[PDB]
Amino acid sequence: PTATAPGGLSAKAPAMTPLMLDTSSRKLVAWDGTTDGAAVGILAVAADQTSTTLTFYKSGTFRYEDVLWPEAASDETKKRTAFAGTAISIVGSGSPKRKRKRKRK
Amino acid sequence: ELPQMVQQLNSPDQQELQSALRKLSQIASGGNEQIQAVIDAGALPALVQLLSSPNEQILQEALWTLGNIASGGNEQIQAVIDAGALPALVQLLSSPNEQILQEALWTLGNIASGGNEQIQAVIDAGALPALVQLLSSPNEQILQEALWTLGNIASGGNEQIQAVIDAGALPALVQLLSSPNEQILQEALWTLGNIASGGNEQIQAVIDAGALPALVQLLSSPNEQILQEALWTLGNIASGGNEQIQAVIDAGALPALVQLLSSPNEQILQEALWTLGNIASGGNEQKQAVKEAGALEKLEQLQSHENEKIQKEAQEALEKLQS
Ligand SMILES: [Ca+2]
Ligand SMILES: [Ca+2]
Ligand SMILES: [Ca+2]
Ligand SMILES: [Ca+2]
Ligand SMILES: [Ca+2]
Ligand SMILES: [Ca+2]
Ligand SMILES: [Ca+2]
Ligand SMILES: [Ca+2]
Repeated sequence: PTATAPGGLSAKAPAMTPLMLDTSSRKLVAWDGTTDGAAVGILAVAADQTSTTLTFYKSGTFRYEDVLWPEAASDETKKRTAFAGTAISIVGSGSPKRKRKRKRK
Repeated sequence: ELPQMVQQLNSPDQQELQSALRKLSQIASGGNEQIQAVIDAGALPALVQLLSSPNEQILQEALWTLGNIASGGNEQIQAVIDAGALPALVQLLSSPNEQILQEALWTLGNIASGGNEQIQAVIDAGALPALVQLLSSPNEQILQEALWTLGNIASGGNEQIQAVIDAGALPALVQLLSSPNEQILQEALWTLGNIASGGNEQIQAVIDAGALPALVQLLSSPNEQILQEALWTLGNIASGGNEQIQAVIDAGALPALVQLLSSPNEQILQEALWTLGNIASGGNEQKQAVKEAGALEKLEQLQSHENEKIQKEAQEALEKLQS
């Protein structure tokens, strides 16, 4: 099941982006990754700054890998506990990175 | 000083052109802030134009400059793309000159180290058909460079991985797992690992290609580098569906994985615990096979390891198994 709400995004946001409430606009924005327990849902359909309405998951069980966590979110447990007070549930993480660059001279 | 050198790249004087090209090559190796200075000076269209040069010395030098610019950030890799480098680079793949060929591969591999849009741009330019053909090359230097770019392409999204599969790269990569050359084997394992990191249809294609028998045999390797890559690939296959998890068990991976839980190598151990943890998250039939292999007592003991990474991976694996 997917819920809808007005969107107040400032940039492009793909599916699986964690959302939070903006107390000023009363609209949903992308979760900063700094406000503990402020995450209200997970974006279901890719949207941006022009999108009026956001389609998001307000309930469900999601893997840690599947969710597109923001850069500012550094703490693993704070990411797991971001959906506190909601019907959302999180699991476990992976290990390395694989984009190889070779600079010479 | 830099915009004078850019104008000098099209100058009729041969000493002026070569000296500017040499100076700009030296700047392009001095970090992203220096790479950006070259880009903002507008050297990119001139460098791309020189890839059509009848002078092999100039072609090589402009190609080397572009390759070092392509080692920069995604905004700098995109600037190389927007300058029309890709059609020229895909043509240099048909070159009988092994020096230009290796340099074109290195540049394409560096472009494929950017984002998904950057990797897609390499694909749209038709780089993949030439790369799959280079996998049959007797030239060990060219083979590795082709395997390296293929791997960086397969490091993108699911559609970028499917583009590698549809190009017919999987049968060659599997045949390359039987290679006595440790460098070619490592690179063939690295590409397969990136292919198995996608979705379930991509993981199935790897299984259909016959990668698992060689992958299981490579777990009895004394080479830590070959071992880590074979493990990482098996772990990524095991992160798929239950039927895919069953293909791993059917090949006889579990006795080798359980034996690897005895390792004092924290790198091999973390990957062995992760691979079993992925197998353990499947159905009842798969869970029973893991218990039958004797993993239960090992996973429980590894929960008392001093290192938090091993401790957490063992805890996660045991949790997924007993739930
Ligand atoms: Ca010539
Ligand atoms: Ca030749
Ligand atoms: Ca040879
Ligand atoms: Ca050898
Ligand atoms: Ca995966
Ligand atoms: Ca060894
Ligand atoms: Ca690895
Ligand atoms: Ca050790």
